[PDB]
Amino acid sequence: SSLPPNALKPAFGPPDKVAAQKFKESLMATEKHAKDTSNMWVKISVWVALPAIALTAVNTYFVEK
Amino acid sequence: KFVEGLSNNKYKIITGAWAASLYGSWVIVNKDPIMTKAQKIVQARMYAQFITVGLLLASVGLSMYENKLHPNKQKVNEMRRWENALRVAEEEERLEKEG
Repeated sequence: SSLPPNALKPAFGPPDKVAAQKFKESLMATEKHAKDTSNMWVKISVWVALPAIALTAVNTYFVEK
Repeated sequence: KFVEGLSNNKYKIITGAWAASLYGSWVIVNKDPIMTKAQKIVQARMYAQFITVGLLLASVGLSMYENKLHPNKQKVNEMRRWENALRVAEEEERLEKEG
């Protein structure tokens, strides 16, 4: 239905910028660092937090009695 | 014997140590150039508040380390103020009578 002649011409240019491909490959570096720093923080939790909660629980049970 | 002067300011040292603790945790965690700003800020805040509430009980042990050296306070400073309040009345009305 009578397209203007600027219809099927391209619109965005050269799609191989090194910036966005290194962005896509840094999308693996964030996942690797997350898989390190979640293991680190769950070790922090099960070593540091739970004995403190247990000691504070026996203290608060004694004084709650 | 230094416990008097730098346990009178407990809640100045605790608050300044909290601010310095968040600063010295933030400058450590921000050197890792991979994370979001928000995750760095919340991890620094967690480390800071942990060391701060850990120091809050050290000041309790220090507080009874002061309390053996000055027994039953808040009630015998009041009577020192009362002695200075009775001397200021007697010194004044004796010169009111003979002046």
